[PDB]
Amino acid sequence: MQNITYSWFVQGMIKATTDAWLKGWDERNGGNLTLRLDDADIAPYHDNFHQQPRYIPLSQPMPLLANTPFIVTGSGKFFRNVQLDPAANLGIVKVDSDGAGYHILWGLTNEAVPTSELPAHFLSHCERIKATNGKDRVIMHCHATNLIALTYVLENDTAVFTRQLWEGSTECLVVFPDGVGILPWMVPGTDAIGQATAQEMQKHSLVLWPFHGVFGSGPTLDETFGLIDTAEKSAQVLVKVYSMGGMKQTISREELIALGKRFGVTPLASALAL
Amino acid sequence: MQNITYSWFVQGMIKATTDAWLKGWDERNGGNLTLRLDDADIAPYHDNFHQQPRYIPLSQPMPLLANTPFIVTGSGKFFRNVQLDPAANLGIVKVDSDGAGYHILWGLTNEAVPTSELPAHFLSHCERIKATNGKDRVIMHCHATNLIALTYVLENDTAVFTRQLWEGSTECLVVFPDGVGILPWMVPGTDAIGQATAQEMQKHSLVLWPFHGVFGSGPTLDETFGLIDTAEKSAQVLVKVYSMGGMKQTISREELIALGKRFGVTPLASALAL
Amino acid sequence: MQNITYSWFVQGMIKATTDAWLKGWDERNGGNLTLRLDDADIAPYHDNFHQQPRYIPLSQPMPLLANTPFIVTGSGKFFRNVQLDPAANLGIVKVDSDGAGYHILWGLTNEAVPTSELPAHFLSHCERIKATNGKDRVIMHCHATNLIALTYVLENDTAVFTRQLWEGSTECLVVFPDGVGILPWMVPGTDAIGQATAQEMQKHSLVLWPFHGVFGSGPTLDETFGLIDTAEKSAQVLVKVYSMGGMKQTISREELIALGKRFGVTPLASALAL
Amino acid sequence: MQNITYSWFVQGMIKATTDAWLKGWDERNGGNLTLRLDDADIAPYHDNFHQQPRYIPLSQPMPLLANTPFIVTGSGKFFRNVQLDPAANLGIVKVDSDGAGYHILWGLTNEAVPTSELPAHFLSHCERIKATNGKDRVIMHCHATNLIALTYVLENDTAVFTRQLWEGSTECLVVFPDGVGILPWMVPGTDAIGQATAQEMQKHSLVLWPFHGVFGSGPTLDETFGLIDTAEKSAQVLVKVYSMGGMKQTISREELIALGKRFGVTPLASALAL
Amino acid sequence: MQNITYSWFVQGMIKATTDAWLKGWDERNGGNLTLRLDDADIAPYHDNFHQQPRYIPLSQPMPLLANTPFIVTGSGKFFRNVQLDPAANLGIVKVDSDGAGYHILWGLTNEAVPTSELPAHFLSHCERIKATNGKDRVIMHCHATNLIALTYVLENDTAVFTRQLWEGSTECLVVFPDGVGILPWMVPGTDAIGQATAQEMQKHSLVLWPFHGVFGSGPTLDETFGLIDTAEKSAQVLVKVYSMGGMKQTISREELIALGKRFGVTPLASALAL
Amino acid sequence: MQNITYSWFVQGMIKATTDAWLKGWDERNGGNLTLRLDDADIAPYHDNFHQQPRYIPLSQPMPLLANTPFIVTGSGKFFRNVQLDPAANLGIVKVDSDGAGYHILWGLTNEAVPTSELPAHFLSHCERIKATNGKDRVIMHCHATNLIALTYVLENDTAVFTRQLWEGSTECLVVFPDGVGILPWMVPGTDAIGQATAQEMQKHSLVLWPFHGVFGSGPTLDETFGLIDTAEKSAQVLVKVYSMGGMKQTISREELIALGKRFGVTPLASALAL
Amino acid sequence: MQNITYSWFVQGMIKATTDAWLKGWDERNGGNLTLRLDDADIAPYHDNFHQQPRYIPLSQPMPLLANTPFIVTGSGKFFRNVQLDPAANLGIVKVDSDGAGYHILWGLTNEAVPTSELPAHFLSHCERIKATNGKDRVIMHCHATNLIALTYVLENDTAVFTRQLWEGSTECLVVFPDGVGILPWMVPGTDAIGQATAQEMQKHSLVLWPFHGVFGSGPTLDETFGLIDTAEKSAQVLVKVYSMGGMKQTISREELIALGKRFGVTPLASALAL
Ligand SMILES: [Zn+2]
Ligand SMILES: [Zn+2]
Ligand SMILES: [Zn+2]
Ligand SMILES: [Zn+2]
Ligand SMILES: [Zn+2]
Ligand SMILES: [Zn+2]
Ligand SMILES: [Zn+2]
Repeated sequence: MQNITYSWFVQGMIKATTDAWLKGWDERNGGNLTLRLDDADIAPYHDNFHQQPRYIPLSQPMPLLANTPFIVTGSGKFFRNVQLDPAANLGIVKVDSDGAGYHILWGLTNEAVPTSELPAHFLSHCERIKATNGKDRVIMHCHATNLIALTYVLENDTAVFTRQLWEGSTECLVVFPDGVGILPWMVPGTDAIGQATAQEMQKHSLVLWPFHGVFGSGPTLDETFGLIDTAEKSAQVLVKVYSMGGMKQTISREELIALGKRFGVTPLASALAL
Repeated sequence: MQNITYSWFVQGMIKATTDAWLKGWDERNGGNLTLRLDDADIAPYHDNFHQQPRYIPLSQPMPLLANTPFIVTGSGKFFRNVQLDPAANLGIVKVDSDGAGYHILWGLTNEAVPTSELPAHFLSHCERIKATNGKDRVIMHCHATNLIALTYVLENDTAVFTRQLWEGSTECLVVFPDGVGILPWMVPGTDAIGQATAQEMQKHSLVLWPFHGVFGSGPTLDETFGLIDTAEKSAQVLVKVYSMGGMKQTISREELIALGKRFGVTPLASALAL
Repeated sequence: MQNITYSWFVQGMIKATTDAWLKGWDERNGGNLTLRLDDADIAPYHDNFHQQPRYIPLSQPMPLLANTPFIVTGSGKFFRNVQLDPAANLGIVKVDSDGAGYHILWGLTNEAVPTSELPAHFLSHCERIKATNGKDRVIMHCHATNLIALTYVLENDTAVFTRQLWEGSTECLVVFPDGVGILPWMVPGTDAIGQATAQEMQKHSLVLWPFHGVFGSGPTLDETFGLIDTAEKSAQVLVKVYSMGGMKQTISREELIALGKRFGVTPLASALAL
Repeated sequence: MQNITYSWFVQGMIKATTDAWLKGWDERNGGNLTLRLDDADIAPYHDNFHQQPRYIPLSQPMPLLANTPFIVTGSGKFFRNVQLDPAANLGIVKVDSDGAGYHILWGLTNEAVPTSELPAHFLSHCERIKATNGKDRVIMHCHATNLIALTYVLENDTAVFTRQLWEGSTECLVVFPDGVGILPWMVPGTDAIGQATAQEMQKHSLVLWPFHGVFGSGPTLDETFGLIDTAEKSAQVLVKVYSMGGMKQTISREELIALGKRFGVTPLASALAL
Repeated sequence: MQNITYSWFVQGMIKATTDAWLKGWDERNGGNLTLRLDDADIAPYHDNFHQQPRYIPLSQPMPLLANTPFIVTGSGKFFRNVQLDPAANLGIVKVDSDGAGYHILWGLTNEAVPTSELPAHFLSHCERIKATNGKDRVIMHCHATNLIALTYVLENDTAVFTRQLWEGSTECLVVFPDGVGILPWMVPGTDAIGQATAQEMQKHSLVLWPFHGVFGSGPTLDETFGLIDTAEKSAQVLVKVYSMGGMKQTISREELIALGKRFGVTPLASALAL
Repeated sequence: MQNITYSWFVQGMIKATTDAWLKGWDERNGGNLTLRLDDADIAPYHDNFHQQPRYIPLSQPMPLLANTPFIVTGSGKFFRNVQLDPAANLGIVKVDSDGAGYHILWGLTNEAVPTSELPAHFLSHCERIKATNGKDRVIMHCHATNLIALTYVLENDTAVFTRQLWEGSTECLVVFPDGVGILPWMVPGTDAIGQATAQEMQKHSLVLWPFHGVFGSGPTLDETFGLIDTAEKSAQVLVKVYSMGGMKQTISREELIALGKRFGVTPLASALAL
Repeated sequence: MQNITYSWFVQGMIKATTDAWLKGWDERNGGNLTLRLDDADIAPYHDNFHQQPRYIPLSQPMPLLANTPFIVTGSGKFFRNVQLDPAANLGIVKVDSDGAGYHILWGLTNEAVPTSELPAHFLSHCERIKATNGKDRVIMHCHATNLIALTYVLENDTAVFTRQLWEGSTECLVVFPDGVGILPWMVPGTDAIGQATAQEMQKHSLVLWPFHGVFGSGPTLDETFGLIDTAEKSAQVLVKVYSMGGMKQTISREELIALGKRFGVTPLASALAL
């Protein structure tokens, strides 16, 4: 069989992390990415797996993810280095029969282990799975520059932040009509911040971590990266506007509503109501 | 036998200088990089060494560095060109038995010499070796754009500056808990500034040269580049924030303290006190 | 004999124009580059020359440039494409024995011609040849973004502007101690702007064209590009500083003097007595 | 971004050709090497590819190789020089959608073309792909000195030759249990010899060209070089033995059979029968 | 602490295998090397060990080697590749408290395991330890070219072979006065061939495996390599002599005896008696 | 302008003489090498030339070599040292306008002179220039080991020897279809041997000096070295074959003819009608 | 003051022993080298000398060597290791005021002593000093492979052996016209062999020790190594010839006489009247 590093998902992971690194969203080891795969995706590469896969317990039972394989970025790993050493920076893990832990089937060579925001990722995956009926398969976290900067000047309010981002680029309301969830600052790499994020994932495909980064969910690598890139693009436009003195004009609520009606999507009411 | 140009350290140097260039931190020949190697690293390449190495007396003798080899960037060399002609822009030097000078074993072709800031590097290498018990092996200087810009608007005070950078990105306190040392502006290339920088290196892994650049130390090329990139990323976020009118909210002291405990690290007290 | 496209000068031209494009200094067909070569440089490529070199009369004869060959960028050509087809975008021309005109020995295919500014370039090359005793060999014009932006906010005075750029990065005084000449806005492409620029070139290696771009001169492609890149980097830093409210501190007048002293260079006096 | 000259496959090619050169198996431009890559291998280096790849019609269409990339040695190129200028001596080619020809994406500078024996390589690649179910990726030809010398004193018979080589070193039967195919002398570079070699490749991983050289196939550069080196080592031992008067004792058939069972491998029956 | 790859023993292993590869004694994965270390040698590098060392049972109990650490070459590994990837090709193993098996403390990355002639090495180590009172610490196997060739024309007799080798170079009797043991051909990588070799190791520091290679033991890496190199050198001289028609004259028994007396060593009686 | 030592011709000279030394063809001061350059080659290195070029009168004037520059090996110089000090062992000479003598423009330090055979070389360069219409630029003499050995066992006849070498490696007829000229043994260093060699050069690119060495001519350093290396490789194969008892089979007379036909070359007729 | 490790003589010693190791002439610790220096040579490094030089009483006083300094190889040292640690393998010794003993001024660390044969060397140095009017300064002993092999097949007679070696390569008669002295086999390290060798040194610059090695003397390291290399090259050619059945043709007695006359040297008469 073909080498697993040449698979669609491994190549996709390389592409997403590499593009993110070039965007300037992932300095050092900042950010992480997890993709939910199907048994059939990895079945072809059984001969590539470690002969004695490492098992690592899971922070809290996640029955819904039992026997579910994921390709993930490693803890403390650089998005910049993914492209040339995939196995060292990426790993394929599989939650066991009862979601108690997982085995590292491939990659994460040299005692490496999955990302430290993993308990956060799995929790959000579970919620996005129910919220989107199994359609969302990607959870991506990165340090989107402008989005971060905005968390220091905009009221950390979901409705307020969502509305500004919708205003920052015409298609934002269409790309993320459910809005963006904003959590209060919280210590990272914790079951706690993972819980809260997962809770926001029930209501939004996008979640902001003030003074830190963004969390996005989507059906595919491109759609997810695209989701984040759209919000960051709006944020980038907003940063320039604010820096110039603020909005002289912008998209009106009636207009935002008309936009929603046209693309047959229903905008977060609270944000829409401003 | 493989050419030394294909060794891990030559490739590493190419990578670091190339990335910093693409970042826009090294216009013209600004910046420099020195990496401490082990004789075992260069032993395979005896055949690539200059038959009669050019000797270069070291201003201040550095016995601590005796018989130690380094790969360094050249004087008057462009980071942008390193990838194009490694031997012309890089050089491997070895400090003699009593650290009175060094021989250029490889590179630095057409009578080129090491970075003029080399002695300053050596001083800091010595202080970092003692401070980290020989773990640190890299000294990197570059003109990180936003970090530079901030030295014109923030109080050139170690505690204040460190506190703002910690605030600029959640990860900063964990990446550089020892904070950032800020020297007063000084004529570059002098023994004075090298002395003062080395002084600061005793307390910090990061040192700022107002209206000029940054100085970083770390165990590997990636960790040091990563260290600088993290600080520069925070600085970039701060520049946007300040440009928008300043912080409305930020990470709290108590939060910064919690962060410190969560990652088993002790934050520069003076910076926390703020 | 390798193809001329592989020659150091054709490759250097590609590198410079490409780097400039990647910098954002050469949108559309903005900018141009001319490099003075020696006959020995192009001698080995007689096989690559055009059988019937085309001839073009020089409006104003350049006697001091008699029999002098140059590699130049074409008129209407995009810096971005130079790398996609060197011969189509670049051309090697040789002024005849009496400086009456030149022959297009290579490149400039499809009947393309040198930059319509070749005559202005020639005028400055002359002034620089005299000013540097034949060391300067390059004239480069590009639309350096931040330098342009600053011409809308800073006094368009050689002394004031020079002072700011020196302050924007420690190395600037050392790189261009003669300062930067600032002409008043003028219609591009006129013998007047060419004459005025040439006049400024007698005193400065860098000349600014308000609301338009920069003009630089130097001994090699890297040095000239490096010169411009250094000024643009300082400008970039200044734009951020001004955007944040202005300098809280900067390099003192006395410090700049010390810097000059140390590197054995004499700074434009006017810039230090504002 | 790292230059493709530093990729694992370019370095691998440099290593193999350099080692064979040092072995004395590749005088002048004798010998050639082709390695089948995956699009994922060259995908990171899009920026190093020729803007408008030169297309080269393939004599015999090879649909099995459609859209497949290879790194190959050039025609008229010296193995000894590969390490000195990779781009000049090596080239990356990609077979078009229907295997009618290929485009040269990188290398083979100054209008150089792939080894003239390329079509022969492609034929064998096809037979080895089928024979090993896509495991083999390398086809290497060189003038192994002792193997050549033996073709003048040993009966040019597959069974006989294989038996002697197995006897020349204990490890041989385990390294090449399928034996060595011996073709009759044939004019090189012909479609005839490429056809016959490919034929033999269906049964053996090693093929001898009397009074000329050896042809080997394997999964990786090292395994193929290693395969050839093993046969050549045995041949070298045999040359010394014959030169001393011949074998007094040797490995027995029954012993060769035991060896075969011990390592779970089935020896070419005809060779064992002897 | 210092990285283990920079230790004396790791560097020694690299040197021995590399020199052996250059000698032409180790094609492909031919040959193996094991060195007995002391706890104190590796104690300094505890932090380099795998966090979960792999355990592998031992073919047969070896109590005498309980808690004994060794640095060994991996199975199927190339001597040629040791120099640039030590951890992948070398491994540090430690026999457990009762010599039942060992843990792979360092190296042998990527599911690699110790050499296949390991049960042979340990058995010979045990015998050489008692035979030399713990002074011998190295066991080296390689495919010494001429020694191999001679096993096909010389009577595979210890006394006979030993005598010819003594005759092949004056100092051979002084280097290996105990002679060379010659086993009958035997299937390799077996407990059997390991037993027989160990038995010969009781009487000799050198053991020949007809049509395969040599096995040597000594106090250090250099002394052992030197031992083998001396025998191979004599063998090389013998091959040329035989090829020229045989000995016209040689060292006499009286002379060999006098030689033994002078260097105060007692020559194998049987071999001496011829 | 880089130093001349880095020029392609000085580097080529180092490469050729070093490779030859590593081959065992140039013990002590055996052998010499001269390369005909073009003025454009050395023109760019006017700075590296000797202020007062030394002049040496040519016993016999070479009018056809007027104003022709060559890089040559020095008299009494060791090929092995060329790499340790190019200027000391190599020299660039230029014959004057009337071919009366030459000026030592570079190298040949400490009053060293060109090979005492420069005049013989010049004589052959002349004959080769005429024979190849100015393409051949190199004359190389070395002590090719096997070629020398064969002159003691094969008939020293151009046709017989040529036939054997063609047979020793398939490519030989194609590389040197004009065959190899064999002179009778003669005292080296005499105008007689130079005259006779030059005479053979009119017909062959390769000339043998029985019990001494080989003389080769070609367009570039690599081609000439390659030419010699090819003949020596065939010779090497022949030595082994003869040592084993002679050819049992070989390339037939008809096959050699076919080979010639295929590569569009006409083989020395005498060599095919023995 | 420069370091002695980079002195011409220390580097020369490294180069000679290293080249000899690469030649395969110095397996294990076989061979030795001593070079006679002038005080002017080592004087500049007095600062590197052992503060309290170790004295060594010499077997028998050698007034001719009074106050004479030598750089020598150590006892039991490997030629292969000299390049790795010069000070450990080499030593500079100076003969006292009355040739009674010497002081180890430099090197020979960790209690190492000069080659066990220093006195035999000294003995020959004396004879060569007288024989060549103080021109010879080097005594070198190594195990030249082919020369050794020939001592088993050629009559160990000075005249007969000398004639064959002269015949093996045209320049041998010119290089060593006084021929090669052949001693009968003798126990190495005895006063007798040293005496006998010295006696032969009065008449020859080259002495053979049957079934052991060669002994050479010359003015410089290169000339001496070159002398031995020339003889070994001839021997190498002879071994091939004899292996092919013997000389069919060779250099005639008359031709050898003409060669001698031509280069103004008088060949050992006995060798030319067999
Ligand atoms: Zn994060
Ligand atoms: Zn700087
Ligand atoms: Zn413009
Ligand atoms: Zn071939
Ligand atoms: Zn083996
Ligand atoms: Zn010669
Ligand atoms: Zn000896």
